[PDB]
Amino acid sequence: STDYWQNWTDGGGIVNAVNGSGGNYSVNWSNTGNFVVGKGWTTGSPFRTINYNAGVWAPNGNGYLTLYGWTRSPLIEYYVVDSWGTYRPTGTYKGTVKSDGGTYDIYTTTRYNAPSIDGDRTTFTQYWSVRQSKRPTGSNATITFTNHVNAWKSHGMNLGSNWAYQVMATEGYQSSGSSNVTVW
Amino acid sequence: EGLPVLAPVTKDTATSLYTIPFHDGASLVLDVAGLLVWSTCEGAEIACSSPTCLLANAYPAPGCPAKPCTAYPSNPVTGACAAGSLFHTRFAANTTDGNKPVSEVNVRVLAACAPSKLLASLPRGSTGVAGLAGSGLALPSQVASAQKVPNKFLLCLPTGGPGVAIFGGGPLPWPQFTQSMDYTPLVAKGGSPAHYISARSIKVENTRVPISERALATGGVMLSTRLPYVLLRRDVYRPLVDAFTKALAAQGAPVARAVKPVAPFELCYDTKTLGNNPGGYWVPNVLLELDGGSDWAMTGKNSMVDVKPGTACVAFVEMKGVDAGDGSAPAVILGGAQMEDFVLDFDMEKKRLGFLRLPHFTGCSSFNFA
Repeated sequence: STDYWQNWTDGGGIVNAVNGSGGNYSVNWSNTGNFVVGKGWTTGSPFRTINYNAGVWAPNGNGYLTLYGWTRSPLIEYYVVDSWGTYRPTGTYKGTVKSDGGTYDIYTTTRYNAPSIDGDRTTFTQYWSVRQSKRPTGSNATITFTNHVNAWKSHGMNLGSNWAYQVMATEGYQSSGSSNVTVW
Repeated sequence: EGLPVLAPVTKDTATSLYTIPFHDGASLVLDVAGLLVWSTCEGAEIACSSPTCLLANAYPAPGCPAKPCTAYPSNPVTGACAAGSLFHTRFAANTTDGNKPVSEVNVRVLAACAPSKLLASLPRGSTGVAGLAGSGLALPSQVASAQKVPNKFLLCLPTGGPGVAIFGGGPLPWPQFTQSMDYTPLVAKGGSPAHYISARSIKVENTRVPISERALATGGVMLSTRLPYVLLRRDVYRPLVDAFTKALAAQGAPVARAVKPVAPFELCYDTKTLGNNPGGYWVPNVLLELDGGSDWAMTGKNSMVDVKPGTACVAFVEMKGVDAGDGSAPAVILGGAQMEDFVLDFDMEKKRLGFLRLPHFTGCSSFNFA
C-alpha cells in the first residue's frame, strides 16, 4: 500500500486533485497546460507488482495513465503507459514485451539539461513501455513491473541501482479530464 | 520546392545564446529582435538609394548613424555596431515536412559583412547574427522570398540538445501537441521591428500580482533571445518579486536559504534548499495571462537560472535607467529561458504568435530522423 503522493501542475487551467483514502486518488481537470497526479511509493522496486483500478479514465485530449518513476546511479526516468487520451506516446523503438494480458512497445527517449529528481538542469534517458492499444479500465489491473525491467534489460536498457519514487499516475496536458484511480 | 527550411538550434553553454548552423561549420546567433543577417567574411552589389538598402537602415540601431549599400550590423550582447556592406551568401540547412529534415538546401541570402571585432562576447564558432525580426533583411523574410514560402518562422529553443528553427511555415512540428497551440496578437510598436505581445495580468501561484490597469500595456511584453532572464520595468519588478518571495516562503517543501546575491540577480538560493518537481525547481509558478485567453506558464526551469553549482537565482532582473510606466520601454522582456520548450510560431503575415509549452516529459530536443 502506498506512501507517496504527487500533485504537480504548471499552473495552467484548473486541476482538482483529491488525495482520497488509502491508495485512492481522483483528478478532475480542465483547460490545462500540464499536470501529474498519482500515488505509489517513496521507494520504487523492480520487483513490485502494482495493482490498480482506474474506476474512471476519461480524458478529452492528451493524458496518460501510467506507472512511472526514477532511479539514480544512473539517473533514469521510466514509464509503463497502460492507457492514454488522444495521443499514444512513442520514441526510439527498442522491442516489445507481453505482460499482464497486454503487449507493450519499448521506447527510449533522452532529455538534456531537463528537470529531474537531481535538479533543474540534468541529463538522462527515459525508458518506456507503452501498451499497443489502451488497456481497459474499471477492473483490477496488474503491472508486473519485473516483466518490464527484464525486457528493458534484455535490450541494453539498464536501470540505476537505487530506486526513488514509483507512482501510478495521471498526467494530463492541453486537455480536460477526470481520473479516479485506486492503487495498492 | 518552396519548402520550409529547418535548422537545429544550439544553446551555447558559456553565453546562454542560441545559434544555428550557417555554412562551413560556422554558426549565427539567433536574435529575435535583430533586423539583419550579418557575419564576418572572406576578402555584392545593390545601391544605397535602393529600397532594400533604405529599408535596412530605416530604424538605425542605438550607437549607429546612417554608391554601394552600407548597412549597420550590431552586436546584440554589447551593442557595438559597425559599418559593413551587403554580400550574397548561402544559408545551408535542410527542407522539412514539419517532422524531420528532408533534403539539403542552400538558400541565397544577403548578409552584411562585419569586422571581426564585432564578434565580441558571442559564442565560440559563431561568425555573426541571424536577425529574425520582421522585415527586409531578417532571416525569415529572406528565406521566405528566396524559397517562395510564408514569411513566418518557428522556434523551439532547447534547454540542451538540438532544438528547432523552421522558416517558412508548413505543418507544425509535434502535431500530437500543437493542434492545441494557443495564439496571441503581435502588436505593432512605432519605429520597431520587434516582437510584442500583451498580457492583462501576471499571476503568482493562484493570485494576481497587483499591477495596474494597463501597465502590462498593449504590447508591453517583448520577446528576446539576448538574455537568459527576464527584464522588468520598476512598476512590475517590485510587486512580482514580492509576490514570488511570499509565495516561496509559504512552501511541504524545504525552507529555502538565501545566499550571496550573484550579479545581475538580486535574489539567489542554495539549490540544496530548493525542492525539485516536474516543473523544475519548486518555486511558485508565474503565469502571464495573454490576450487570447491562454496563459504563458513559467515554472522553475524558466524562473530560475542555475548560475553555479549550489546556487540558483530568480531570473527576474530590474530595468535600470527607467521610470515606472515609461510607455516606450516594455513592461517585461521575456528571455530565452522563458521560451525554452515552447513551440513558438511567429506568424508575421497574420500578426500573431503561436505558443505552446511542451509537456514536462519532453522538450525541444526530441525533434527528428528515426
